[PDB]
Amino acid sequence: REVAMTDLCPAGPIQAVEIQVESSSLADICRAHHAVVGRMQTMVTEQATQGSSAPDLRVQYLRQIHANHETLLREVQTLRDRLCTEDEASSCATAQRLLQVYRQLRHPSLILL
Amino acid sequence: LNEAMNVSCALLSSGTGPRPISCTTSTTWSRLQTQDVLMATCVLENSSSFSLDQGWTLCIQVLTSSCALDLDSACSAITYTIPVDQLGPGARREVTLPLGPGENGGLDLPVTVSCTLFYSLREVVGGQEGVCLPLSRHTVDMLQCLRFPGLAPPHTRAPSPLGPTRDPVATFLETCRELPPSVASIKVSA
Amino acid sequence: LNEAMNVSCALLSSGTGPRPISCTTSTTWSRLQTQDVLMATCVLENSSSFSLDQGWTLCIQVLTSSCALDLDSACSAITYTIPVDQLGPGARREVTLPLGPGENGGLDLPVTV
Amino acid sequence: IISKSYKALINLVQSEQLVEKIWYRVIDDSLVVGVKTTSSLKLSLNDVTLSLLMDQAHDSRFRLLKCQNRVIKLSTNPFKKECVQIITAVTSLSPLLTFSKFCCTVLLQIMERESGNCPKDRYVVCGRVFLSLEDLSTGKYLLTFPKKKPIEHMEDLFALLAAFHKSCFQITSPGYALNSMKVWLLEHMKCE
Amino acid sequence: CTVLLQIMERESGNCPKDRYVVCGRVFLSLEDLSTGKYLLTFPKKKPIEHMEDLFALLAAFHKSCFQITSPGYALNSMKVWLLEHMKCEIIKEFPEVYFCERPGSFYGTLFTWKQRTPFEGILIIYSRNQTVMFQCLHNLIRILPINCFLKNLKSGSENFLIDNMAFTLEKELVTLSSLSSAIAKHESNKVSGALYREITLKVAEVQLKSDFAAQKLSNL
Repeated sequence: REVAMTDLCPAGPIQAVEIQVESSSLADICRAHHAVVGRMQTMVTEQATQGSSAPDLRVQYLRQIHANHETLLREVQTLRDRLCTEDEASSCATAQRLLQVYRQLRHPSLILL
Repeated sequence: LNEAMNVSCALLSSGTGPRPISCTTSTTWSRLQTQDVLMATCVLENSSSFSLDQGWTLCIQVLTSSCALDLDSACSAITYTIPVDQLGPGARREVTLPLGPGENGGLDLPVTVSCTLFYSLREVVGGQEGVCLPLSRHTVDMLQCLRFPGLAPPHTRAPSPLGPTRDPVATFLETCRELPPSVASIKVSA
Repeated sequence: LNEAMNVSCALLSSGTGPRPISCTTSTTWSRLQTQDVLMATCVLENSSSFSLDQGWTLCIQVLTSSCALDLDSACSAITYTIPVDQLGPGARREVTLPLGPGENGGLDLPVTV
Repeated sequence: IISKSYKALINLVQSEQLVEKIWYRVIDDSLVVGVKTTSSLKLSLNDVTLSLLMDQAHDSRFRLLKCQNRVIKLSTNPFKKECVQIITAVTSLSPLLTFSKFCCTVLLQIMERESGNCPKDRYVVCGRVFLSLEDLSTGKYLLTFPKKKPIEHMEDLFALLAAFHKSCFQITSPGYALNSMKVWLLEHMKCE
Repeated sequence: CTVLLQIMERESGNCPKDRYVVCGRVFLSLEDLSTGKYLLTFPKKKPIEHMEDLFALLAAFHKSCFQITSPGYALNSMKVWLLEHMKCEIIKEFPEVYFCERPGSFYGTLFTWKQRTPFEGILIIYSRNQTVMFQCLHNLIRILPINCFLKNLKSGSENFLIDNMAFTLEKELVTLSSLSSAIAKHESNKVSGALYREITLKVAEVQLKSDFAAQKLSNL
């Protein structure tokens, strides 16, 4: 579908096309994402060196994305140190929390502008 | 030997679209017994005059999910081969083989078919080994492996897949011993 | 059981069209690893009301040539057998088999299923 | 009444014992089912088969079940006189051994070939074979080789005549006659 | 036969290394075998001293890989089950490999056992068909603790897949925080869309790795 996003760009919300995938199985989403982002590397490197580049806001939402990335990075680092120390509940809550990390991040992923 | 260098020159050189010998890989869903199954139709085509005589052969190698697992998987990959015999100008052949579900929908998908040709005179006369000329390296997606039965043209009653509720080793173990939809999305410039 | 008696009785009757349950078979050249193979598609179709519950099961039997020989063959015939579940009225299953050569390139006819 | 009704059901579809007796062996990853006929059943006149059917209470799933059918005729002290006609089947194990165990029902079908009406589609459920890992944990049905050299339960011989890959041969030695066979067989191969 | 070993690189998405090697030939014929010479036919090939023999089995053999955790209890009934119930010979050369010498229907079935953290071992079963791998677990489930939790593993162990997933995400989050930091210096010098696209390629290259580790852990 079409979703124009005005606090991404400084002037023109491009009418950027959004692609969703929704499923029971988180593995099928990981696979279809893998295939599609391969396909979006293809199209973007085919168009780059020919097409022009949109300007950014530089401010507000890149920093929203920075803070929400930094909190998750600390969380994964503390999780890796606990997995190294091997205390108790070997890796079940760790597994089910790292998939929550994944889900969090995937929903908006690489607004390519 | 002559035809070998003429062909090798043709395929190595000509950084062009149209190559004289070509290997198209498609996919197809087929049905066996009951199950639905995935065929790679690998078509070799000969657009030129060079006529792959003999000493000429073909070496498909069907790579899995490509990463450095600690235990391993049972099967790294499969490696089919064939002798191409005469294959005059304009002529062609189709080779069907499985990718199809490994034991319990067991299909992690990046999966690449890589075709080669392989030339050796030691076959005709020796005297000094052989040649591997790569050809059509296609990959299979997830996005090709989806099937749309509600939308399907015929509106004909095909039975719904409902693949095995457990692994046979898993069922075995449980018996011997006695929610939200996940999402992803992208935005991209119009 | 009562639906069983009703189905049974309807089939054993010749009303002259095998209304209540039918199964069509029909032939399809496939291709495998290289070689052209013969598949027989076996459609079960429910026209009637009766929903073939649990308890019901399908056998197919694949008879070679008839005229039993001097040397007893390797494989006289094959039989495949599946449970039918909950068929429902209108609703259907298809099954394709092999009939085709692996040994000899050797397929001899009539074959009946 | 329920019971009344199956028996009603069974006489609804419709005495002479056509089949003696069911047996089965495990060869390795091969379930080998077989039976013994009587006089009554003429394999001359009737193409016959032998299916297996699994129990759905175990088998929650549609796996189609296949089996291969052989006829084995053995001549019995030729040195009236006894022929032994036995029909038998095969398929794979590790498909069934999903639930530590199952029960396979055993179904012999018969069609006539003289008649193009197929007037006579009899069947006969000739019994049922229950098996498990605890049956085999203690051998009991396997054949595992040479200790079972002295072959004295004939089931075990017929298992090997269904499960094994049969290849036939004509031998013509046309400027000689042909007696080296007995030597090779008894000597070079050491046949019992 | 001619014997041909093909080599692709993963790292590079250009397919730039298609290195092929022709690593010899193998002649075979009926007479080499009519005299044995190469064949592996059993119990005589017990005292295992041509390691090519061992490998030829690890290859032709159906492979089954299992996680074992006895959570509230250390686990060495393995070392009794292996050497006594099934009658294993350890191969000296590779002392983490067990060849079964129980003399009916388990003979020539190979195990291996890594006991890291004496609760959590990992077992790999080489079998001569699947009936044999069943008859082993059955015979082991009788001999295990009550809480000892079996599980089927297609593609690597749970510990390593969580480590792999964790690293492909920790690098990804760093590369996206690097995106924002590369923009946040551009503020001190409005953003180059060219720079944004440049960095989304590098982040896409790492996202593809986290996706793969996630289908691996979301099978498991």
